[PDB]
Amino acid sequence: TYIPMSQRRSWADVKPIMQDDGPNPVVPIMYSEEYKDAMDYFRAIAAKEEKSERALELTEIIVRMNPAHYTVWQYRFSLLTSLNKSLEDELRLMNEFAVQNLKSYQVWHHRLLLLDRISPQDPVSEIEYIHGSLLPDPKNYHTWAYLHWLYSHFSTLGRISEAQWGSELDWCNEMLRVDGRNNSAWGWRWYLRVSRPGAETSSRSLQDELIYILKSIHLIPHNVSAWNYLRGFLKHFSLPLVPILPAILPYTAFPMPSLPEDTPLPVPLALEYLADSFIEQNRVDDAAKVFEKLSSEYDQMRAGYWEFRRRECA
Amino acid sequence: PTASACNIQ
Amino acid sequence: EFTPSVYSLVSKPLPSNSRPSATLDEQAETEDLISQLFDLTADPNALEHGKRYSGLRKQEHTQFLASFFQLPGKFVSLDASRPWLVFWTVHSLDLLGVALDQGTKDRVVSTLLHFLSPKGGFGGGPANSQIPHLLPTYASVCSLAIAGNDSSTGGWKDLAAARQSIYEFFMRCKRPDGGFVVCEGGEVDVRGTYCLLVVATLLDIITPELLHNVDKFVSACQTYEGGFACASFPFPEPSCRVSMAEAHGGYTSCSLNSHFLLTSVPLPSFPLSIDANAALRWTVLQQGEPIEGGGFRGRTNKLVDGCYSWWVGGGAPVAEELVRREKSRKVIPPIFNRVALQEFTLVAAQQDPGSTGGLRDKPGKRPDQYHTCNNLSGLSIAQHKMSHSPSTVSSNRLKFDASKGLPAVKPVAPGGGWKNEDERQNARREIWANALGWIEEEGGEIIVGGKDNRINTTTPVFNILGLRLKPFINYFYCQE
Ligand SMILES: *C/C=C(\C)CC/C=C(\C)CCC=C(C)C
Ligand SMILES: O=S(=O)(O)CC(O)CNC1CCCCC1
Ligand SMILES: O=S(=O)(O)C[C@H](O)CNC1CCCCC1
Ligand SMILES: O=S(=O)(O)C[C@H](O)CNC1CCCCC1
Ligand SMILES: [Zn+2]
Repeated sequence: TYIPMSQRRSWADVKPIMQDDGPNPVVPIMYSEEYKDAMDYFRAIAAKEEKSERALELTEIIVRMNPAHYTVWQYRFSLLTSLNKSLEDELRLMNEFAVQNLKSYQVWHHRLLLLDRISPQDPVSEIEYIHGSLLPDPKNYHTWAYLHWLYSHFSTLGRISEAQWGSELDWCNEMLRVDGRNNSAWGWRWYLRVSRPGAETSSRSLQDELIYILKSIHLIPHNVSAWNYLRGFLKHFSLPLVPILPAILPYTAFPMPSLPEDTPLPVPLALEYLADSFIEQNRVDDAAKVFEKLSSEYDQMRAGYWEFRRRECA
Repeated sequence: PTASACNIQ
Repeated sequence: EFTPSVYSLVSKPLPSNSRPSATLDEQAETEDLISQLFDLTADPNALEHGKRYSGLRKQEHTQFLASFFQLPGKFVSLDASRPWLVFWTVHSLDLLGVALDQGTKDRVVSTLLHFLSPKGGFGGGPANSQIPHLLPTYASVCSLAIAGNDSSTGGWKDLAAARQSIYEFFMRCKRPDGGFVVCEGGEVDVRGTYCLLVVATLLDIITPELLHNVDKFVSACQTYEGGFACASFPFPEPSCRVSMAEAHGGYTSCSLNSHFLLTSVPLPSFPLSIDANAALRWTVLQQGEPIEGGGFRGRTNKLVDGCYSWWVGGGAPVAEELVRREKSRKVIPPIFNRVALQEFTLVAAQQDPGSTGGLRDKPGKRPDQYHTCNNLSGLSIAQHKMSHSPSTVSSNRLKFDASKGLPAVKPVAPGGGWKNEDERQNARREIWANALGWIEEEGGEIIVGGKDNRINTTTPVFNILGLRLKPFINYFYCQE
């Protein structure tokens, strides 16, 4: 049985405030007894700006019922700061929420604020947890963006060691080994190998990168992720497509292809590569013809787009 | 028929 | 010939290459679901016994939305997003061509105005319970454009009075790098930028100090794939800005729309350019194969989702326009399958007939307000050829009255406003004019399954009907 807060000794001194959405409001929600009661007292708590333990406990009650209540989360963190609570304890609480909440903006940002304030000298323990967090959902957009922020933030403070980066790349490589179609992992690899300020860019670092990309494509020729990464790579570093063409040509029918079972030809992205190759050689006529084949046969869903590319040649 | 996992806020 | 029907194309699974993964397991499973539903359903383009009729069940969807009464307790998970529940409803009803009576509209207006804080901005609920937030602010302003008017009880009057406060709220949200927090102590990403720019444009509260770095924050969101990530990180003005995640359908919509809104601002070397051709490419690459109903997906190697018909499909004409301008800088068939997309909506995205109504993520998912709104928003973009017409913008410049307008906003910093009245008025004209520069190309209409499937025309970037956008923005720029 639920005990109304009006009958609670700890709250006897608080006069609750009713929700004010006017008369006959639209989209009204049938709140539970618990939820309404808690908000009734929160309205009073926040109105008087009381920073207390009971206020803190109340915020946990509320956010558990509605993990997306940004107002309550904002008030909670101001309580953590004001009461000088153990942010480590709160971090362990967030590990329970991260289990079933999954895709709440408010949970994730709350975790971000915690780690910003705590500002640990070595974020390795948090990095690990994030990795483990990704097992149930390897493509959680919130999580990946958070990992990006964690490494970017703490590297700006100079707390990401070369050993840390190195193990991260190992972990990323393992993610792509388990599912090479994980576009989130590809995106992370781009950060580690290309976009991050401290990325190693040498005339031999490029060698290794092409080797990795090509082998990835040869393992899974119809993987859109690998193809996009390949084009973004050549484009970013202003590399010519022509020299690497021999490794792609076979898919239009440095590591080379084998051919793997269940691999229908031609691969539309390989044709795009070939077409753009012709453009690179100023052979607009030969480019148009492959663009026309994409539009007419090999990628008809984008008939109009490939028709646009074919005209872009003329 | 499960609910869709589309949060935008 | 450039927008082939799904039924006129060979349905074949995504090839495995003999290397199975978790991704491929879900893809195949989803392929079977959509593929079978299409088989059960009659081809919308034909003139079949025992097969389901794919016609747009408009009356079912209207009734799904009627649930203006009360929502089940399980909606508490959106107690902080009530303005979205309002927007999804009143906008869908606008697209479905169903009018609200004046009494019901007044309720909508009154409800939203109770979400308005005197300090500035709308919250996800009553002001005495929730703090202002850029998202509910967008959803509320847009909803007031749809359900409100210019009478003493229309709501527009109240917005006009709140202009200075809303602006001051916007400034408190502003970070130095050009990003915005969605609320006090809130997260930072292009969602906030989008929602803020939309409202600032409509309410005539745009200033130089408001826009500083805002453009750089968005450009830096573009990834190697061509789409845009949620946010960009500034390494300490900043040495360099790096994208923080995958190119995403929603964030790409927010990025394209934000950047587009900025292009009409009379600032020098503003806004920082994006790669229009790469954005277009990523956009068209996200449309599913025939076997998956030709619906849009939001990320590479993930599943198609009805809600992306708007986020991805609705960004197409914005990207297409940016590409057009790109080619004119140096110096036509449709850019995506407008037919297939409609088919996905009619066949796969609609709830099974004779049930609860509403549209959905995909087969196997429950319908909801959100997917109802975004499925129909995308359907609109596909049915109607939308274009930003320079001749129309020029026509708007010619009729613009700079002598009429609401009082200028008071900037936070002394020099935060426009250099002078001339610069400000030329800025007001450009922003207003371009905001009304979207037209439906006559003869460009394509209505799969017959004219009874037709819904109304939504505006790219803003996503409200042109007939709402015009009277509304005209009110705040006093161009009525
Ligand atoms: C399943 C659908 C998802 C996760 C929605 C993703 C799209 C966005 C996030 C875009 C949100 C845009 C605004 C709130 C303006
Ligand atoms: O599917 S719709 O939303 O277009 C409309 C709908 O379902 C109602 N059909 C009735 C029922 C029986 C006799 C007359 C019409
Ligand atoms: O913005 S105003 O000052 O006009 C009104 C005001 O401050 C209301 N604050 C509530 C109180 C408790 C829940 C969160 C918001
Ligand atoms: O496209 S047209 O306007 O030529 C024809 C038209 O709209 C047909 N709609 C049918 C008619 C009867 C019941 C169900 C739907
Ligand atoms: Zn969705």
